[PDB]
Amino acid sequence: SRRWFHPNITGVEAENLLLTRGVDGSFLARPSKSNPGDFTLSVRRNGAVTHIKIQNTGDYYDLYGGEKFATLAELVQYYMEHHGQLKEDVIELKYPLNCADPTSERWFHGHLSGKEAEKLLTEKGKHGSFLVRESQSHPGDFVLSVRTGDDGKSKVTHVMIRCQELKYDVGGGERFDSLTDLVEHYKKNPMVETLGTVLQLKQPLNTTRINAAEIESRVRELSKLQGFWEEFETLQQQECKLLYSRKEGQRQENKNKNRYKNILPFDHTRVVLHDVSDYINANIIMPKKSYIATQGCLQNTVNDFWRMVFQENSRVIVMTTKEVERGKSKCVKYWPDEYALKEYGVMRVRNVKESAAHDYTLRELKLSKVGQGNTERTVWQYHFRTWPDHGVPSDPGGVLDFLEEVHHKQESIMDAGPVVVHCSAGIGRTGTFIVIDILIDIIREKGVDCDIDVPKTIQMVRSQRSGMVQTEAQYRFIYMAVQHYIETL
Ligand SMILES: CNc1nccc(-c2n[nH]c3nc(N4CCC(C)(N)CC4)cnc23)c1Cl
Repeated sequence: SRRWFHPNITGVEAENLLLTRGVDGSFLARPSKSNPGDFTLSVRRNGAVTHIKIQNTGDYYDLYGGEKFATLAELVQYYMEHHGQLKEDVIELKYPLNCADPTSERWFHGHLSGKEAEKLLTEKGKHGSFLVRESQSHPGDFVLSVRTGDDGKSKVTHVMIRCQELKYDVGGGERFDSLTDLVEHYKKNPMVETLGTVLQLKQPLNTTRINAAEIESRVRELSKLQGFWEEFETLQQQECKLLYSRKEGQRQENKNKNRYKNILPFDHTRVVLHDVSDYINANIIMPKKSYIATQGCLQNTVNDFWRMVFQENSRVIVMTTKEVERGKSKCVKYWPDEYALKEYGVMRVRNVKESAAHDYTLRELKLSKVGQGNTERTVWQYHFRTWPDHGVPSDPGGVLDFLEEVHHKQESIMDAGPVVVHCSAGIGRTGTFIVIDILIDIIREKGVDCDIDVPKTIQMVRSQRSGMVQTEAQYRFIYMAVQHYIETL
């Protein structure tokens, strides 16, 4: 899984790999370095190699000649099960050509010595924490460092790993074709010492958890000329662990309720409407405040959108897109104009006051249900619009003040359900906004000197909706937004 993505190969290496070590049906994926958010799917057909462009400007993964997907792993999974949709006709993805690069692995710390490794395993480590580093004594070899224990009840065991003719081994037994093949093997049947102890490989040693106080120094680490690219691409490697089922969105009854038919909510965290149809392209996101991540409203799902807002007792909506961007509708206008009142099915919305601002426009909406009348509750709709059509803003100030205002409006309503956040697909800007809000709330309550782990938080959010935080630029922005937020204290 995920072994088919080669992060450090050129277009020349790609075709040479598929023609020397691949057969008709072999494929790989590589980051196109001409555009900053574009990838290439190279497949072997009839002895030649074709290249399909995959572009991601922050909203989704746009496979030209195909469909739009939340992750690269979900894209490849879709076509390995649905042979007959990737056409030039018919491009079959049969055999993934695995990569031997251990760069995107969580346990691999290339330029790391042995004495720094022990201090990390002893301070931040626990039982089963391991890492692999490049050897200082034998150039080309490696070292496996494990911590086993519960004063002397713990220790750190070193295991030499030497590379002989493009194959790796621990000095005996089997010789593996790559470090990850070796690590995955002893993660399954761990080594046993002479006197009993077993080198259990549980979790990789945590590198990314930092103290929120000294975040400006950590950005200096990831930004010198990359560290930011390493940390983000390693996170992307773990998306194959999140291929949860999405059957409810795939049903025939619900195909037209999705803006993009392959960007679907997870079944186990989807918002279920129980009052009748139950489907809406939305997921509940949990970090004492929760969020709802959803697509932009379709003209045929606006009534379902307000059914969700009423059911979940939401009082704050965060919209981070325009209704149309470039040329197509990213969202349908689902609110009445100022001083007007509209009916959306059994739900009734009045626009009481539009309060325009620097970076956004605040709309005070009165949501109610037809009939009894006293169901009226105020829903504050925050509409961000100083967001570029491509990339991220240069300064996080407009987003940071926007979140501070949303946070107080949510906290002043001690009865509110989740905070509805949406854009176009509901994974790109919606992911960046929710992650920043989750991280700031930690700094908000526990103050500074607290622990912050950005990729761990993104991976948790990604377990609840496919492909939260789309691009490295958004990943850069989250670090920049938290850095800017701690320096303003
Ligand atoms: C459940 N998932 C999950 N929990 C916590 C963290 C991460 C993570 N994301 N990115 C990461 N990068 C790390 N380092 C930098 C790149 C390197 C030198 N190649 C290896 C060490 C270490 N951890 C991560 C992930 Cl995935």
